[PDB]
Amino acid sequence: APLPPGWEQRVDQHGRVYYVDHVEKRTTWDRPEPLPPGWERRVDNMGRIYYVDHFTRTTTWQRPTLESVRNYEQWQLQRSQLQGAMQQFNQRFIYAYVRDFKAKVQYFRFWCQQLAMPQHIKITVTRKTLFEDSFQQIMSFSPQDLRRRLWVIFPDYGGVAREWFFLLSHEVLNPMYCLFEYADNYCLQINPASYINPDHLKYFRFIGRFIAMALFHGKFIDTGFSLPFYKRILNKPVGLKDLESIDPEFYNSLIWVWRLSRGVEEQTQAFFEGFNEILPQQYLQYFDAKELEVLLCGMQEIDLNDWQRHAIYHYTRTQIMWFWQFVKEIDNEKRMRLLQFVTGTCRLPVGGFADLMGSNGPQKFCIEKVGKENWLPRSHTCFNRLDLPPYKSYEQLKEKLLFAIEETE
Repeated sequence: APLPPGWEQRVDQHGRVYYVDHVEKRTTWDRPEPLPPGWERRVDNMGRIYYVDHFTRTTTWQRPTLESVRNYEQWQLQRSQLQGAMQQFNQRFIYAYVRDFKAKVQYFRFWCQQLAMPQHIKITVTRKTLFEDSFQQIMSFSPQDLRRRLWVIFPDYGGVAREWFFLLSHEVLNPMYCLFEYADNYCLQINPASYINPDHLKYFRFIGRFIAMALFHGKFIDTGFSLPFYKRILNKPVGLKDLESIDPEFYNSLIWVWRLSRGVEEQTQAFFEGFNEILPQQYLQYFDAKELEVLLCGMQEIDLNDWQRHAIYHYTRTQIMWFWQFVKEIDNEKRMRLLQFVTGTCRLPVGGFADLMGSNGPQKFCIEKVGKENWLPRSHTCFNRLDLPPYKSYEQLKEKLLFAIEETE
């Protein structure tokens, strides 16, 4: 198997084979893995080493391997699936029960309007190079300017901006940028190795701007951020329980008796510089993390028939009819809330409740009996599992469940 360009094979005075990298100026005993087809190592203007695929014309600072390429392709599939679900995306909507999301959203709309600057700015991007053009444009403008009316052009403004947010929110996860990773492909995280990208911080600032701009301009994105991510936006405690939402194996190990902030400090700081210069996170604090997710992602009608068709159970379809009564009685927003409580998110797979995914593969919606009646319902979102205590009255199950999903304590 031939050595990549720039490499040489030599033998030392002891007979041991070794390898010289004439480009990086390195020596090593370990034969470098060949690059995958279509990939070429290049040197930029400032002398930095990057890699280019001569079929996608993509580039990366991460030396492409079998794993990195596999991640990239998984992302290609993902991106295409979402993009293909665009029509459904454009149908997403926004606008004792002591939580009033509607009123919060109206207050927030008003707040944005009072900050909105007189029209407008032009953002010029192509579909083929959406990410890079967007980065150059968005970083070229002032925060003030980015609070003006957006005129996005691909060589009615609202639908093209809407589309722009859709598409970019997909592009942002492109593993080639080295910015994000998965804890599975279930839980999105900042990649601790983002450093291999010499410009990672500028890109996180760009993404911060991006997300804040979606919020400010009332546009949905189509990215599967974790609940702790939203919590972090709102300066809310990231506790042990959050670890179950992220890495259930790690949470199990811990539960045998701040690793979700350790590792990505710089990235998170850059992200918030970008975010907070557009829309300071502190003025988002009347929202809770689930509300914030709904605000960024949109609401959707849930198919109750699909939901019921694809649910599994120490109980059966014969106190569960109470649960489904509860689902049918509550409004769209509270169904979104219940969905968040159980699965961790208000976003549904394009295929539906059958295509539901968990922290170690597909895991269908699951309700199981556990606890006493004083017990609040519990959830294990990494397993889409609802811990439903044996309640004796429908009014009690509805009170308890409401109380649970509303997160009253």
